[PDB]
This record gives sequence, structure tokens and C-alpha cells, in this order.
Amino acid sequence: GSKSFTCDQCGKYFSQKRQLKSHYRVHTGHSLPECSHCHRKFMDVSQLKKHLRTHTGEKPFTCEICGKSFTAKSSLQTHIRIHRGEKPYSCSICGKCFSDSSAKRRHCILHTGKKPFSCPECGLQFARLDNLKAHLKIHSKEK
DNA sequence: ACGCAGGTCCTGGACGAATT
DNA sequence: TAATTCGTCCAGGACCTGCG
Ligand SMILES: [Zn+2]
Ligand SMILES: [Zn+2]
Ligand SMILES: [Zn+2]
Ligand SMILES: [Zn+2]
Ligand SMILES: [Zn+2]
Repeated sequence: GSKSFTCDQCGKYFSQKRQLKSHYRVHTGHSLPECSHCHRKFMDVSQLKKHLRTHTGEKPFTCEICGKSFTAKSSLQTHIRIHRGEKPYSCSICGKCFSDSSAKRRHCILHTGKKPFSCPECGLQFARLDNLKAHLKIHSKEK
């Protein structure tokens, strides 16, 4: 089971050169599954079929409680926790709990105090990019 | 006023599982 | 078994919203 072919990008081992070339597509994108609409590339054909719904607006995962539909089954699973009051994600620092995992991750950054987004007009610094974008509307409306 | 931050759901890379 | 395809988790983000 010796493997002598290595990828110079991630270091993974392969027994045949043909296996290394097939893997190397993950770094170059060459010959990866390509969407016929936008020509962006994905790691396998299943991820491509998933992305295909972004062009059709199909939402095949419907909540049986409220009737709303979602593009991904994981999104429906996260949404169902709202109905059930299930908040398994908690900030270890202050104890605030969330049903949404990204809401928890986003909140925990506030304990660091980092504000890496600075308004190019007035210099006001924000912890989040979406709040900086909304702040810049104030300058556009001022003009 | 508007800065703050939580609510919500879309997007796709990661990676083991299932299928071919 | 190896290659391919699938299911799923997860990270990141956009848009929305009311509070102080
Ligand atoms: Zn590699
Ligand atoms: Zn596309
Ligand atoms: Zn619902
Ligand atoms: Zn906290
Ligand atoms: Zn500004």
C-alpha cells in the first residue's frame, strides 16, 4: 500500500499519478463539474445539482408547521428549532443561547471587540460588514 | 437618529457515507 | 475496492428588524 505521489498544495498521498491528477482538480478547478448557466465550478456533481436550485428558485424542503420552504434540508432543520424553542448553541463567555449556530458564532466575536470594517467617508468602525453597508446609506442619502 | 445586535435563511466548501 | 455521487455539517454571509 505504498504511496509515492504527493500533492504540492495540500500534501495528500496517492498510489498512482492518475489519482494525483484527478485530486489536483480541487485546487485548479480544471475539469470540475461546471454549471451550464453561470459556469462556476463545484467539487462534485451533487454539489452542482444543489447549486442548480439557485437559478430556479426551487425550495424542496417545506416546514410542516408553518408551510415555509427552504433551499436546503439543513436550513429547514435549523428553522424547525425556532418553532420548538430549541437553543442548543450558547456563548461560553456570557451564556447567551441561540437556535442558530451562525448567530452564536457571530455573537461570540463581540467579546473580542474587533471592528475591522471602517467607513471610508467618516472613519466610523464596525464589527460587521452588513452594518457598515447600512451606515453608508446615510452618506448617500446626505448627498 | 442611528449604532447595536439578534432573527432568519441562503450558499457552498468540507468530509464521511452511500452508491456505482 | 476504487471512483463517483450523496447526505450532512458547518462556516460565512446578506437582508431584515426593533431596541436604546
Ligand atoms: Zn491537494
Ligand atoms: Zn450556476
Ligand atoms: Zn416553520
Ligand atoms: Zn457572549
Ligand atoms: Zn460614515
